[PDB]
Amino acid sequence: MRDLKTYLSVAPVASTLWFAALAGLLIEINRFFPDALTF
Amino acid sequence: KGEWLPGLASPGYLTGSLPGDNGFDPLGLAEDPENLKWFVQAELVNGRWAMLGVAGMLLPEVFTSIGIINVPKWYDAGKEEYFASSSTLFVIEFILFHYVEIRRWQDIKNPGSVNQDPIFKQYSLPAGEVGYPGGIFNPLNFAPTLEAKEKEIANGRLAMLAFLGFIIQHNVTGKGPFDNLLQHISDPWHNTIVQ
Amino acid sequence: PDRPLWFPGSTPPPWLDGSLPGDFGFDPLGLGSDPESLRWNVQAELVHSRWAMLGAAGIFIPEFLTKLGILNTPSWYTAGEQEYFTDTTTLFIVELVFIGWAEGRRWADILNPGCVNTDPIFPNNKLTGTDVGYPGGLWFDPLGWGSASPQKLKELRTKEIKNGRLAMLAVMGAWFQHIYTGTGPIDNLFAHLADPGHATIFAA
Amino acid sequence: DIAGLTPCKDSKQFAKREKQSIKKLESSLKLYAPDSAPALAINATIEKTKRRFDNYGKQGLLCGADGLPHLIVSGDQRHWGEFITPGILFLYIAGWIGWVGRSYLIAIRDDKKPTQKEIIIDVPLATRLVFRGFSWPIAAYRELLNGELVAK
Ligand code: CLA
Ligand SMILES: CC(/C=C/C=C(C)/C=C/[C@@]12O[C@]1(C)C[C@@H](O)CC2(C)C)=C\C=C\C=C(C)\C=C\C=C(C)\C=C\[C@@]12O[C@]1(C)C[C@@H](O)CC2(C)C
Ligand SMILES: CC(/C=C/C=C(C)/C=C/[C@@]12O[C@]1(C)C[C@@H](O)CC2(C)C)=C\C=C\C=C(C)\C=C\C=C(C)\C=C\[C@@]12O[C@]1(C)C[C@@H](O)CC2(C)C
Ligand SMILES: CC1=C[C@H](O)CC(C)(C)[C@H]1/C=C/C(C)=C/C=C/C(C)=C/C=C/C=C(C)/C=C/C=C(C)/C=C/C1=C(C)C[C@H](O)CC1(C)C
Ligand SMILES: CC1=C(/C=C/C(C)=C/C=C/C(C)=C\C=C\C=C(C)\C=C\C=C(C)\C=C\C2=C(C)CCCC2(C)C)C(C)(C)CCC1
Repeated sequence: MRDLKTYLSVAPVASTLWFAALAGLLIEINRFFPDALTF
Repeated sequence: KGEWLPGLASPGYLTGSLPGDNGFDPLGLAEDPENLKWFVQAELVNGRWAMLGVAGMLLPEVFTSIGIINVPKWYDAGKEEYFASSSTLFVIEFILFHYVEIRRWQDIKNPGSVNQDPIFKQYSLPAGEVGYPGGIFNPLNFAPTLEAKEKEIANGRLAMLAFLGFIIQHNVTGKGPFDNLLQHISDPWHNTIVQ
Repeated sequence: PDRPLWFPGSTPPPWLDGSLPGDFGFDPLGLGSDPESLRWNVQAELVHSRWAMLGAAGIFIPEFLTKLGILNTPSWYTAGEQEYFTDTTTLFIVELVFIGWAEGRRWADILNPGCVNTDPIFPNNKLTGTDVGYPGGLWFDPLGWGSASPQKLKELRTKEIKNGRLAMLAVMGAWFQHIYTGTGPIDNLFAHLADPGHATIFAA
Repeated sequence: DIAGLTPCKDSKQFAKREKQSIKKLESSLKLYAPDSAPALAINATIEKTKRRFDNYGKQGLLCGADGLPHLIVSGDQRHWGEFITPGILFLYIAGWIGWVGRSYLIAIRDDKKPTQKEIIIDVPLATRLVFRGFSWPIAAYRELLNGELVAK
């Protein structure tokens, strides 16, 4: 379990989770406030 | 000294020495001691101006509503006509603050270095703490006690929050702060962030 | 330490002694192997149990009386979508400030076990619990039934966690039945009591 | 107006473009039954198209002869939403990322085997530094003033 938590922290795994979370956030901002060119 | 969050470890640079220490710096803005020194003065001066402004914004509206005076709303008073042009007022406000604030500045950089009158060189502030000049700025000679400083800071933090409210409440309701309160007292469960 | 296990003949995990209430040796994924996590999961199980029981009795009993006539309470699944004295979104704000405060102090008690047993406005009032999760005092154990011998506290808390576990499967069943069938829970039970061998999860 | 442009709210080619665009989607719309899922979807695109064009007109965007919005980044105060304002937001976030990134390399630089926390993130440490970014302008300015930011 602690071995698993170490693996889940390895560069690639932490990157997909980080960027997945990022992509979801940016997608939903674009679903709620689409087509923003100003600001 | 106090705990803004019961049971939460205070930052270690918040040691119970400053009036208003309730352990509140969760974002660590003030860990560097020189930031802490500067933010103490910045909290005092923002809180003192908020207290003057919030009083100047709320209380005149209360006394018009009563009918003892009739003054413009705070967000309208700039429009009014005064004996001098508003650009004239600004230039003298700039020049007078420029002098007075550089002087406040010198005392932060170099405490005590600017306590004496530069013209009538026989007058002087007595030695004291930065942000608390005393002397002629305390003509009623109130003791600048820990309790007084803590009340000063509590009132300043509340006025700063209230000013934040006046600003957001006005750009949302178009009316004024005592108006928002009277309207809210009417039937509270329906006019409470329904705008 | 020699207790009945969720899997007779199997070997319980090393992190589960039997000193916890409701310890039957069940954690095949090691979600509680780390002691720091096992203490957090105990608190999480305790509050999930206590909310599920309030929720179960709050959907099973009121729906049980409206299926008759003693009550007229609408469907538990739709009670939220209907309108009340103020709008639902004002009730949610009042809920957060009120539940967040109660949750905040519970949170502080989990992370710092003794810090919030005293009333902040009237410091005379105090809670009496000794263990995290069982605050005691007049507001949560006015009868004193929470302070007993550790033998009775083991059973009483095992009754607590068992009733909470069953309630969790029940509430989750009520949510799932209402979506697969098309009515309330009391309807599902009678339908299955009308014909046990056919009125089940199968329709085809 | 600025640079010989005209407000998109007054621009004829801007209005033409919205019209040609809706007509394009309506040519597809007419293929499907009005309750159908494609009809709802094409209609959703159409409303979004209409929201977009009115939004650009109401925000003060200038348009060229092409009927397209053209951004004014010179500093002119009627157009801060086109560069200054989203740009301040970018620099605030970008500095947050970099300041947090440096905090982590500094936090682990004196560790035993430092490259170990570079290929296996010490997530607990990172959750503790992630909010140092909120105040990077003050923290970075402070490390400058007292010799901590740059090496000699
Ligand atoms: C802590 C992170 C960090 C920081 C503060 C900087 C800072 C800087 N870089 Mg560098 N860089 C980084 C990571 C970082 N870099 C990485 C990962 C790479 C490999 C792709 C590079 C490759 C790179 C090149 C090729 C150049 C710079 C240059 C520069 C300087 C100018 C700004 C620039 O061009 O950004 C450019 C940034 C990039 C090209 C990519 C970096 C962006 C990543 C996403 C940020 C780091 C994320 C990191 C994983 C955070 C984890 C923290 C977490 C554990 C808490 C400035 C000193 C330039 C320079 O020397 O000018 C003087 C230059 O020529 N950098
Ligand atoms: C200056 C003050 C307002 C003064 C306004 C006065 C002069 C108004 C004057 C006038 O009205 C009159 C009389 C007449 C009117 O006709 C015209 C005007 C001209 C309008 C507001 C400051 C307002 C000050 C604001 C509200 C400060 C709030 C910042 C707080 C919340 C920071 C919280 C935390 O920062 C900590 C402390 C540490 C971190 O770890 C965590 C976080 C959360 C970041
Ligand atoms: C069951 C679920 C938890 C199940 C998790 C279990 C299985 C996990 C098992 C394992 O992890 C272990 C142990 C060990 C691992 O090695 C293996 C696995 C297998 C991973 C919690 C549900 C928890 C469900 C609880 C919290 C829900 C409470 C809901 C209340 C508030 C509802 C109130 C209302 O219903 C009323 C009363 C009236 C209505 O009209 C209105 C509303 C508002 C709907
Ligand atoms: C130093 C000197 C020296 C000598 O020797 C002596 C002497 C003279 C004593 C001294 C002086 C001092 C003085 C100046 C003081 C002043 C103070 C004041 C200003 C305060 C205010 C203070 C201020 C305050 C707090 C403020 C508060 C505010 C409030 C909360 C508000 C609330 C509001 C809100 C938001 C909104 C709504 O809609 C309305 C209301 C509800 C209304
Ligand atoms: C205004 C304007 C403009 C202009 C601009 C300019 C011109 C600018 C310049 C600028 C400059 C000319 C700059 C310089 C700089 C220098 C240097 C020297 C820097 C450095 C930096 C640093 C050092 C950093 C650090 C950091 C931080 C802070 C955080 C993150 C991380 C790091 C570490 C990176 C325009 C027109 C566009 C538009 C409008 C407005």
